[PDB]
Amino acid sequence: DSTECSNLLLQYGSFCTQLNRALTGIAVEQDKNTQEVFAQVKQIYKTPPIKDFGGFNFSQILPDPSKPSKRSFIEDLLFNKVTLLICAQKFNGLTVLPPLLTDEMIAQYTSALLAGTITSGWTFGAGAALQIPFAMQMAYRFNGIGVTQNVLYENQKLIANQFNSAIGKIQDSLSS
Amino acid sequence: YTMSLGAENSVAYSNNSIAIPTNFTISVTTEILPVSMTKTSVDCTMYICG
Amino acid sequence: FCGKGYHLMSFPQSAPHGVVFLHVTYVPAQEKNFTTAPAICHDGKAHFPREGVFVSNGTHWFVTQRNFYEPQIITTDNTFVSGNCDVVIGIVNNTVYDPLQPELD
Amino acid sequence: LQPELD
Ligand SMILES: *[C@@H]1O[C@H](CO)[C@@H](O[C@@H]2O[C@H](CO)[C@@H](O)[C@H](O)[C@H]2NC(C)=O)[C@H](O)[C@H]1NC(C)=O
Ligand SMILES: *[C@@H]1O[C@H](CO)[C@@H](O[C@@H]2O[C@H](CO)[C@@H](O)[C@H](O)[C@H]2NC(C)=O)[C@H](O)[C@H]1NC(C)=O
Ligand SMILES: *[C@@H]1O[C@H](CO)[C@@H](O)[C@H](O)[C@H]1NC(C)=O
Ligand SMILES: *[C@@H]1O[C@H](CO)[C@@H](O)[C@H](O)[C@H]1NC(C)=O
Ligand SMILES: *[C@@H]1O[C@H](CO)[C@@H](O)[C@H](O)[C@H]1NC(C)=O
Ligand SMILES: *[C@@H]1O[C@H](CO)[C@@H](O)[C@H](O)[C@H]1NC(C)=O
Repeated sequence: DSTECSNLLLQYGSFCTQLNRALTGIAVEQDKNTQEVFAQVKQIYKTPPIKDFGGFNFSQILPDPSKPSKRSFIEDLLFNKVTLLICAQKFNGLTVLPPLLTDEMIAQYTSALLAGTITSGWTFGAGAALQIPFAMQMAYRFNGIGVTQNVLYENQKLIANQFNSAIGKIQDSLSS
Repeated sequence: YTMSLGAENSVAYSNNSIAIPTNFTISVTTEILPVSMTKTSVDCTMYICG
Repeated sequence: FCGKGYHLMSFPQSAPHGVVFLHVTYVPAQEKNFTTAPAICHDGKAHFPREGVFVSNGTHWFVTQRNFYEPQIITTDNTFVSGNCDVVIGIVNNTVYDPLQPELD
Repeated sequence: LQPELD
């Protein structure tokens, strides 16, 4: 608050203007990073009420639909597994400025993408989203990695088991 | 106002139902990139000193 | 990466410090709502599409390209066998045409 | 195929 200092300081540029350019940089990054999750779905796709996803019990990666926090269970873990004085920082003269988007908004988009992918063929990335049974959608992926698409269906239960188990092991592992 | 995230809807998923496109349109679209700044230089004995 | 939607090609155009890319990309537009069978069951042989997806308007099943509706009759020439129908989750019974038979004269 | 043609 020193007046006399504030007079002596009348000799230089207001260089924290340039800091603010980084800050909006960060904000547009925070958009850009997930514009595919955001902008490339201007359609906010909801998950369907149906859950007949070929036996692939991926429930825990969806938003927890009952909860106020619309995060996934796993997202809720992740949010807690990060170890998340600011009021002193403020009065000392240093100020955080809040995110442009809340984690609820962000998680709503993440939900939108989980939904789009599972509900629909990847043409939703081309905007012309199309429904498709999830099994078919995976069979094309196998053909994409040069495995003949009969092999998925011939073993679909085994894949679904393996998948569910692996997701299991992940969220177990995310306990530490 | 509290901004809207987008347009809410849902894809009509079902364990048997496909959609396939019919008529199509060629998008033409522009993407833009910078390739150089302007080249500059500073003799200290002009800038720092006259 | 090269524009949005399925990329065909791009052209450069110069700019005072940069480049403009015109991207030519395919976008599918109008569409339909149908049932897809995961595979077709024939005389015990499962059949699978050599390239596409099985679709139906309800009267009959047709195999089509993935990205533009253009049905053709499901046949040996365009489907391949892979073991018995019983293994598939939800296979559907149909004929498979085969072109050979008019040649048997 | 020849077995088929017979
Ligand atoms: C795809 O869409 C285009 C655009 O509507 C169709 O072209 C139209 O065809 C009608 C009848 O020939 C004309 O009256 C319109 O003027 C055309 N519009 C334009 C801008 O070309 C085209 O026929 C459609 N094709 C199919 C088979 O879907
Ligand atoms: C269409 O497919 C179904 C299921 O594969 C067939 O149902 C079987 O029919 C045989 C012969 O009657 C029975 O012995 C089996 O017990 C049936 N299985 C089931 C799941 O019900 C049905 O026959 C097929 N139709 C034709 C014309 O082939
Ligand atoms: C998915 O798995 C969880 C954890 O076992 C279980 O509670 C839930 O009932 C399962 N749901 C279905 C339909 O698979
Ligand atoms: C496809 O089905 C959904 C669900 O009924 C419906 O809302 C949509 O209008 C349908 N579109 C067409 C053109 O068939
Ligand atoms: C379905 O396609 C077949 C083959 O052309 C045609 O004969 C039939 O009339 C069509 N029916 C409907 C309801 O589209
Ligand atoms: C799709 O779901 C319905 C309702 O559960 C069921 O009757 C039908 O058999 C299912 N078909 C397949 C093979 O997924």
